Amino acid sequence: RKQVSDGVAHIHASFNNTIVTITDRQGNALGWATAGGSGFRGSRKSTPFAAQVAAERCADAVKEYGIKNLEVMVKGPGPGRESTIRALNAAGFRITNITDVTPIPHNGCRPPKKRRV
Amino acid sequence: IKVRENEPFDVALRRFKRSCEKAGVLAEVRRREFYEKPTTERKRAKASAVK
Amino acid sequence: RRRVIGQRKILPDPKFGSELLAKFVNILMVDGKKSTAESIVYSALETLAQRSGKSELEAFEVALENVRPTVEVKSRRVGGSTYQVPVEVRPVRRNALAMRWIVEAARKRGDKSMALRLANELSDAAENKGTAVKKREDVHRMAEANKAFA
RNA sequence: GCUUGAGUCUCGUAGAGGGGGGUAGAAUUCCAGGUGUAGCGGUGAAAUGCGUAGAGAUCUGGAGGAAUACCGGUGGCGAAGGCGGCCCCCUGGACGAAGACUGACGCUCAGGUGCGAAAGCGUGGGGAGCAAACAGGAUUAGAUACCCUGGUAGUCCACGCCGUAAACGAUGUCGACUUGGAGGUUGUGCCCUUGAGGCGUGGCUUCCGGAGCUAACGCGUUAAGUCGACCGCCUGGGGAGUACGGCCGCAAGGUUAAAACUCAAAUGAAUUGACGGGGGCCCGCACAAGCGGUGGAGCAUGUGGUUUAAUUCGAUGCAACG
Repeated sequence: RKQVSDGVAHIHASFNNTIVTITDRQGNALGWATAGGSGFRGSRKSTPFAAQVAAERCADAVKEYGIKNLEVMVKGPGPGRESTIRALNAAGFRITNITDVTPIPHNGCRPPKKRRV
Repeated sequence: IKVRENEPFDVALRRFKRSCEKAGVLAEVRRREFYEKPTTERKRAKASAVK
Repeated sequence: RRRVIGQRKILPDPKFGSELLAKFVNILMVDGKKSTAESIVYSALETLAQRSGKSELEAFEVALENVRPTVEVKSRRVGGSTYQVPVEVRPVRRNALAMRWIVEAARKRGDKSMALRLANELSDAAENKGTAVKKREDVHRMAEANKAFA
């Protein structure tokens, strides 16, 4: 029912996971997939191969809308951050825009200590 | 960054664009901040440069 | 070690000639008995030869060059993996793995004579069934399902 | 009396100086609404936890608190503690540059007064994130921890209070002097300023090093050098920076501060070796990679234990155990 030829390909390059979500141009979600559906655990979640697995699942769930332009929103570290880009393109999308919205500390929150070992 | 390719390719590289962000900017903030610690280590690099 | 390993000459089959067929004698050497080995080889060859087309060299050769792996998994802490990472092996070690597995597979048969055992097993190598094949289907299953660099 | 000490005045210089008041954007969070769907989150693996009551992600709107990415640097400023977006207002200190006055008015300081990070305590606000505490989960044999998921106080603000910190350049303060190198920063005079620059002269500031000093490490013109002035302190370690008392504090305790007893050292710096689940490097069937064993079974053979009048004696981690 949406169909506008363009949409942001949002990618959340999590350092612990990788989510891939294709949103509308107007920020209205259309599809998503992740490492957990790919069938991974651990830090294996976060690899180039695994990112393909999700980037491509997601493609079957958004292609029938007719989207084929990208506005890449690389967000966070997390390997496999460009597997996804390349994957999309290499599957009936086209690149247009590489954009950054990424949270940047100004230390508006206080970071935890995490694992100190 | 919001730098972008000018013609549509995967030849054009986006790990260029990790020039200004994630460059002391991320991938080391997830730890608590102490005023002593980043101040101290800087003084290691100027014995380096002169020597 | 200093330098890298050398190669060591091995003689091919005399009656039909295939290095690879002779590397199958090597794999079937237990007790050191090459003599009692040279029996079984032809013994399994004929079984193959009747039932199957191609050459008699490609009753073994081809049939095996599709149930040999192309990935072996070891592991090391280099890459930042604690996990078993795929390794595309040299084509010669491809063989060695399968040949070995096929031979374990005919001492798991009590189907009388290491001829008739190992024979019917290799006939099912072209038919792509038999627990010899399924070892590949466990390695490559792990590696591609749980890829962690390469 | 004199001016070169000190000090003021003058004219400027730069700066996260301070305090109060304004204010911005990013980010995180929550709340609201939309979209969208079966997982999210976490880890070394996991589980607790959070998901179809529709989360996570994504967008849109709103609210709030705290902190200011970059800047940003042994960079700068402050007596020290210490101080980071941005602006305003009130205001402090330093410095430099001319001259000019004052006329030793100074230095330091027991007592005393003042400033004092953080935590903490009282009263009222405020509450995002993190997080003592606290509760699960995990690890371990245990685990009141490290580790994960949460989360209260607290952190934040106003006001008062306590006054401690390996309060650190571990160097009292001030002054006076004594080889130098390279760098930082910040003024100023001068040079076809005919260079983005060249020579001077100061202020503050780092790294290196000569002499010298020191036990050495090093310190090295901003000294631990060479001097002085005054003060503070120390006088074996443990006992013990505790007790007892006094003093201060709302309290916590701070502040002052022992003695008995007890030991023959305690301690510093450096050398050598050794070790390090330190680092860098490099090897060996050390491992990986393979192939075969042993331990299962019986027997041979040695030993231990036990028994026997004696089970001759020695060997005991590898490096005793055909």
